[PDB]
Amino acid sequence: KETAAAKFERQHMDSSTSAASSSNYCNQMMKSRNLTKDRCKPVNTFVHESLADVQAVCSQKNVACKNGQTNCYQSYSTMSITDCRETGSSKYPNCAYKTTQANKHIIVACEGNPYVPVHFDASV
Amino acid sequence: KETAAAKFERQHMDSSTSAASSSNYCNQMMKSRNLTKDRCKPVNTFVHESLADVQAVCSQKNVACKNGQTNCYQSYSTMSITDCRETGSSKYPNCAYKTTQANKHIIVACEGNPYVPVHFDASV
Repeated sequence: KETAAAKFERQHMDSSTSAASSSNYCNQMMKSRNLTKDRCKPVNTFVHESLADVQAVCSQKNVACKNGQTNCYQSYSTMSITDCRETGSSKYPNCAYKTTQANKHIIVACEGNPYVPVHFDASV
Repeated sequence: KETAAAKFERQHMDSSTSAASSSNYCNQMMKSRNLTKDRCKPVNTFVHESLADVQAVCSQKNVACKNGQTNCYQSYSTMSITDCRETGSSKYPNCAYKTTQANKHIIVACEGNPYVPVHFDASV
């Protein structure tokens, strides 16, 4: 079992590239980050900034999460991100994803000591 | 009680302006669209395009919703939107919102005949 922080890293962090490298980026990343094992994870965002910069969001703008929790934080600056969403004829175990690159603020829920991201809520 | 389509219009449509008019836009709009009556709605997005253009998204890119439903659609083009999120010392009945303007693709769930938006899923 993963810690919540490590799960966030596995699902949402890609500091190895400044942006999605091709239209196949999501197909590749959803598979290699183990998000297509038991089901096709329907929606998932990757962040192309340093882990330090993403962790730093937990000390930025405190805002509500979509579910009403009060431990969400919005990045002061925009960040390079990639949205991955099931599309076309995606059907487990043949998952297929649309890759959409953007530059947006991210909103994450933070927990723990150290206080780090544990859930990706949205991007603006 | 509202139809799902009318609720979407009340919560998410603002064709009267090309973008949020001030930092107080969300405070004003969340109140006047009756989203602060029983609770402070934590998060809500307004779309500044014509109703026709937003309805048209139901005939655009079919993608998964965050919850795994298959009736979501992503706009081919970006749209002017405003994200409203509770912030600071927001506490019912004294709701307070952060206003964040952006240009992004929208993702909506569609239902019915006519097939129209009934839920705002996310923006990319």
